[PDB]
Amino acid sequence: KNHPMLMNLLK
Amino acid sequence: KLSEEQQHIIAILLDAHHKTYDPTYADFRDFRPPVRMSPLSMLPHLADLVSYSIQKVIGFAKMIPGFRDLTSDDQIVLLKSSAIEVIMLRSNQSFTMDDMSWDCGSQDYKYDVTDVSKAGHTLELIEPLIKFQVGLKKLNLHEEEHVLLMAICIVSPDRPGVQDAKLVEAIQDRLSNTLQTYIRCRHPPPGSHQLYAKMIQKLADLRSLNEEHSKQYRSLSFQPENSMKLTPLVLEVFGN
Ligand SMILES: CCC(O)(CC)CS[C@@H](C)C1=CC[C@H]2/C(=C/C=C3C[C@@H](O)C(=CCO)[C@H](O)C3)CCC[C@]12C
Repeated sequence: KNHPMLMNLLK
Repeated sequence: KLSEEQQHIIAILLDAHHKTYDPTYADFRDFRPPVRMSPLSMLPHLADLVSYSIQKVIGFAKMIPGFRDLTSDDQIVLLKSSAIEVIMLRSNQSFTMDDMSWDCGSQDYKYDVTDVSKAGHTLELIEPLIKFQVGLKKLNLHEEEHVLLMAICIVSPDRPGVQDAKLVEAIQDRLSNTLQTYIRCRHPPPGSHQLYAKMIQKLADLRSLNEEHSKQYRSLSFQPENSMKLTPLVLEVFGN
């Protein structure tokens, strides 16, 4: 939640 | 005693590590230049180091057998809480006891106590962090045990906010058993003595270090002037 970049790096 | 699956898990984690840790430290030239004179003069440089390091830990985490089977939300929680711990662990590879500093290729990229001080941290963290590095180094882990410890650290069921802790616990256990069995077969005595128990204890030290780091991070991140010097990723993962 609220984690755009960490979500993107996890593919 | 090492099954085929466990020899596979170790092959995966070794490769995953080698693809996410460059021992030539070539990328360090991309980070903001380190300043040694000057309050928080090392903050911009080490902030970038950590931000870079968070990316690499994520790359390693994705390749941990079973990690993918988890929900994205549990993936997020595990990384967000383990990130600083895994960076402290993986940093042991550049840490030399010859002078108690992280030696990353050159003098400019060699970091010691005073450098961390000029990053905004007190001795209340720095001393036990070095103590940790020294105690971990003296274990002389096989690189196989090194990568297993980081994976086991990342997949901890007890992290606050985890949902399917059962699945997380089943991923970690399969990793624990792989480590325990590896120590028996591949790590000869006496260096294998209590080796697993001592490694798990390091996960305990990391919990304490994490707890202390967060405390000091919030104090530093409280002043927007310091928060500016960080990166968007570091802010997203370490909290806003
Ligand atoms: C700047 C403030 C902040 O709290 C948060 C952004 C970090 S300071 C302190 C807590 C800390 C932890 C890891 C330590 C260190 C890590 C060293 C690494 C070098 C290398 O081994 C490495 C990767 C090679 O690419 C690791 O990922 C990180 C040594 C210096 C000090 C470092 C950064």
